[PDB]
Amino acid sequence: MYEMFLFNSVNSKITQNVNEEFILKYSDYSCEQLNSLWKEVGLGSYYNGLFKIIEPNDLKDIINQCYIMDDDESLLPFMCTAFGDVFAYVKNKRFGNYVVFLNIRYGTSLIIPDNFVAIFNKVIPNQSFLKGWFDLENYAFVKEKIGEIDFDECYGYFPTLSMGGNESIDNISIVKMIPYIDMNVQMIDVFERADK
Amino acid sequence: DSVTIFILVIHVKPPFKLKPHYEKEMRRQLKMQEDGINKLTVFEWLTNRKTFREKGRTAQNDARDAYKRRKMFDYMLLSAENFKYDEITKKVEDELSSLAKGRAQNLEDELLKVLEGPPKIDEEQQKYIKMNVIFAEDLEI
Repeated sequence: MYEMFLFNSVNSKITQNVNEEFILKYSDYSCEQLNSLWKEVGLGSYYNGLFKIIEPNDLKDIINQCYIMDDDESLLPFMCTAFGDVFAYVKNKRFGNYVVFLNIRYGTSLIIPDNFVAIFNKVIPNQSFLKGWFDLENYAFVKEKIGEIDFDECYGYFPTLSMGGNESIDNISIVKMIPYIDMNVQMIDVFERADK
Repeated sequence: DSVTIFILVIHVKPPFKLKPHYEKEMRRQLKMQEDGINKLTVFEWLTNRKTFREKGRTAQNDARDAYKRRKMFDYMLLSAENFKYDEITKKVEDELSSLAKGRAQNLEDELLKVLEGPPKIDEEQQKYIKMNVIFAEDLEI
């Protein structure tokens, strides 16, 4: 279902083609549109390193303490940007399931209908939306100046924006993603809704 | 010499907690933050925290956004020529209108309490005090 997603990604780097015992590890927290994605798309870097299909358990413990909505039952992180932002699949039987985009730089949450086909095929390959929804316009620029990242690295601000940092490229440093996101999730209490 | 100096010793409450190579990376990255903060003036840091907090503005709002963003996905899967974010958001927005406090904030408070804690510290003066925060050594296990 994600041909139109995979094609617009130039320079992909699959780090681990996806199993089935892997997919069954998350049956309690996943959904079929995401299980078929793990079937069509393996864990790796996509769209020039901007996007990282991750092992959910790398982050799932970090972010399940995150209050997004009343009656959330589980948050399943399945993707990360090159800045440490987190995409999670959220099970919620009062509101209906949905995807949350957690902007780790601005400490905000974006509620996205759980239409993985729309998300991966028509929102991601659309620069308007990379800018409008995810604030990733300056990815090319940042990489020109700071360098390219591996799969488990990202661009951190030091100090982060939440701890009074500037947001200039002077403060960006390639660092290990998972401890970065952990750090940032411990700084901000509530990821408030993104003015959008 | 002939100078007056304002010298601030704040810890982050609660301390950062932790649950091999991982603890190395986090002490390492917390110090980097800790050092990056102490290079900032009180004035700088607070102008940056104000800038950060002006990002982000509910069951009804999320219900509103639910309806709007579900419509855009409809338009978008239907057509095969992409839409522009600025256009399509305003489109659906007028369709609907036709039927319509953790660690970093504690740090900002701990600090703001110092700056007012007599003698009160003024905005111009803030351009001349260096941050003095310690938190990386407090990493609980």
